[PDB]
Amino acid sequence: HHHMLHLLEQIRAYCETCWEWQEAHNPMPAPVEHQICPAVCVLMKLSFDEEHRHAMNELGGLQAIAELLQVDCEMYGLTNDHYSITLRRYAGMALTNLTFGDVANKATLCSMKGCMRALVAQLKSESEDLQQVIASVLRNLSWRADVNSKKTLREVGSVKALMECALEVKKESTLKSVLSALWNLSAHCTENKADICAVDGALAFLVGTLTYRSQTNTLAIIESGGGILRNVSSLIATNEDHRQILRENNCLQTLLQHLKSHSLTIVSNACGTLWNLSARNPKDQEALWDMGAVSMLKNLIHSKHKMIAMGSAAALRNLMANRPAKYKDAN
Amino acid sequence: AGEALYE
Repeated sequence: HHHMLHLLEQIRAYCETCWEWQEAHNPMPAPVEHQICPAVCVLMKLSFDEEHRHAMNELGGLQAIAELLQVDCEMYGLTNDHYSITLRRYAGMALTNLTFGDVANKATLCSMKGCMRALVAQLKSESEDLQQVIASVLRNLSWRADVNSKKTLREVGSVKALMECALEVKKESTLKSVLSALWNLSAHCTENKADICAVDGALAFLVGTLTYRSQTNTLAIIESGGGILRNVSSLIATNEDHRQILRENNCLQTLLQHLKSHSLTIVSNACGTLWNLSARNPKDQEALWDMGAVSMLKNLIHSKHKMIAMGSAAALRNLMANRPAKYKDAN
Repeated sequence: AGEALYE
């Protein structure tokens, strides 16, 4: 922990020098000249171990690493070299580890507005790996966020930023971290739901995540995508254009198939989504009747899982109360 | 989604 103490001192000294240069507005500090990259690299590596994290937190390590990330982004923006990219990656990983399950760390980082804007800005980085790193931070920050944190996460545009990011990512690891953060953020409030739905191509994209073929034998993408979809389905139900996007990307059939998943998360997400979409739309009700939704949902009403039991029963009630004309023996 | 250490 003498070592950790020395690394954090180097970082704080460098930041002070940066803040001094900013306040003057004596050449512009460059991270390479103070060997910042090895310093953060080492702290990042230590941060995977829980006992080292506790040592790091005694030294205000989260605050110092965040301050470094912020001042580099401010100084060099996204018109920056690989040393700076590397630095932000290793810083971001440390912040991910340090915010995991830590009430105080999450609240501190979300109160750092400048640092928050800087994180969001990195979702446009040329390093897609850096994007994944930032989305991992935002994922943790958005889990069990207090009132002030939720407000800041919204006000710095994290949701639109993450949704836009998702549309351009080429790699599954990036998509996983980006969707996981969106899933958490989509639960915070109604404006977040609206902002997700307002991004052009987002609904079609989320529908596509419902049948993602993970080459790592995992359900993470389908879970987070279906989770986002379930959280925004309340608003989608009010908008006929948005319902139509879902229809023409085969959302309804896929959701029925989700009802049979071994993942309770997938079944719960599907029940929640079907609950909302089965409300007040004759044509979606009719489509769901035609695909045998009624018996499918009836099979879940006695679930142990409270959201599957209430969602399945609510969707079933919407269908049972609106038996289509053609079903009435006929006519 | 929950939260996680960096992966």
